[PDB]
Amino acid sequence: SKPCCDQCACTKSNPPQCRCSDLRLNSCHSACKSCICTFSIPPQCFCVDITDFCYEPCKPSEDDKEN
Amino acid sequence: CGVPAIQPVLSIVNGEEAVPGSWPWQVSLQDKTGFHFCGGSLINENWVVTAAHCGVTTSDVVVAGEFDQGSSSEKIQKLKIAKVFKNSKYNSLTINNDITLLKLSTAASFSQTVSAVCLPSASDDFAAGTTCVTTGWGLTRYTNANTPDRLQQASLPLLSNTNCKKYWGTKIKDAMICAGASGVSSCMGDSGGPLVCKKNGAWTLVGIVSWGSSTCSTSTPGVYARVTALVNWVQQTLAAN
Repeated sequence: SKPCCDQCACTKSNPPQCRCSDLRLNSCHSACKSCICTFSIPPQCFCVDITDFCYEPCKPSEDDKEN
Repeated sequence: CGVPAIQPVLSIVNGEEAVPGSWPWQVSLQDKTGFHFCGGSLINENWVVTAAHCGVTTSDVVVAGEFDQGSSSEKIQKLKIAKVFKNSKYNSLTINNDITLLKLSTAASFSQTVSAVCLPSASDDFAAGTTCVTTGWGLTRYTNANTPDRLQQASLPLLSNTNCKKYWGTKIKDAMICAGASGVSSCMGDSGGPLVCKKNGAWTLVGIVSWGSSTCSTSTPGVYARVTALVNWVQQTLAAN
């Protein structure tokens, strides 16, 4: 499954450095390097990575059909 | 409280089986299908403490007195939940203040295998480096699709929040306490259960299993809800209800 992150909290920096807050069950983002999870079933997981870029916001923009 | 009728023997990933009945406050949280998804601790005959993130509702059942969840011959108590008190300060994104109280609809019947853990005072000082114990039915291996049937245990040290931040950075809040990174780890299915330290000979609830490495790495610390930072809210919730 290809990368994507809805909420991307980029911060004060140049180049940028960003942080995703998306909650995912079972596991993180396939390209997450450091993932944390609650120890429940199903586990609630978050990516704690810090990249200088955001992945496409998972959800489509749904704004290209109506003139 | 905190004095088990059956004495635990200490020599969860890389843990060991508990002596049966030796953690008498450990309860199982199970949905309507009988599936264990979280743990909890009895603090008296009428209340259980667990993690907020577990999402327990009144349709879940508290199971007390189990050692082997695959057994049908143990004398276990299946306790309905009358009311859920999820700490309103719990933040599902930061996972901070991760505590929930369950009011049982009928009182538990204490015995050799069912009793209460002690609660600390908000001022208690549990020193970094103390060896404590955590128990639960969580995965014994991250690759597993199968929790263990028998209650597991592990000994592990407490960290200072300063040292814990060296692993997890700004994720660590004052209402959190870390333990482990020592060859053992809590893992999926352990959430809500106890991290206990023996204070004046009595096992005392210092932490609630919360979160950690997504693969239950035994070289990173587990993060627990810090009970000293939440126990006045626990005591006041009980006094009001």
